[PDB]
Amino acid sequence: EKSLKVLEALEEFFKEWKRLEKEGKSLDEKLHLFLRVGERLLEIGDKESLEMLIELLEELAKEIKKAGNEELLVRAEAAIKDIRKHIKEL
Amino acid sequence: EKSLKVLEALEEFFKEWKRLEKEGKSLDEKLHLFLRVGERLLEIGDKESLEMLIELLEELAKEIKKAGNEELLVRAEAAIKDIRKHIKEL
Ligand SMILES: [Zn+2]
Ligand SMILES: [Zn+2]
Repeated sequence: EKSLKVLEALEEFFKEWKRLEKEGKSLDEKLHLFLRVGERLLEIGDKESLEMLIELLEELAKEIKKAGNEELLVRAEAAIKDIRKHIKEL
Repeated sequence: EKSLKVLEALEEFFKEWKRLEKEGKSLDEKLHLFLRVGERLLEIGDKESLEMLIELLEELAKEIKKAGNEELLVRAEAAIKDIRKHIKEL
């Protein structure tokens, strides 16, 4: 049933990511989506779903750094580091 | 049905906060619980349930400041600022 929970979380993430991408709905909404899905998958406790989340969060971090938002970058980097440490300890 | 989702989120928050206060857990599990509940309440559409979370997160940040962790206080402060801005815009 853990696999079913991971599948539901990933389906929600995919649908929300697709809807956000075919729009212009700011970087903050995308970061909130990533953080929500990351916390859900951390309460589930499965790897191989947090590593792709980490890679996509690095993509978002690059996008934010190329822009002019210095307060969103610190939250993105803190989330990335925390998820990396949790993956290492998981 | 919005109120029912808010009630479910608050029920999960209360139960897990009771658990984490009972079994002497780390200061990171509490922050992860707060972030999870805050993101869920931000996603629905609720205020007047996000100000109590702001109060409790301010108390948790006060606890973190006098603990000895500096890379954990930045995440809490960033979350407080983002939730406060979203409350203002909501
Ligand atoms: Zn953590
Ligand atoms: Zn935000």
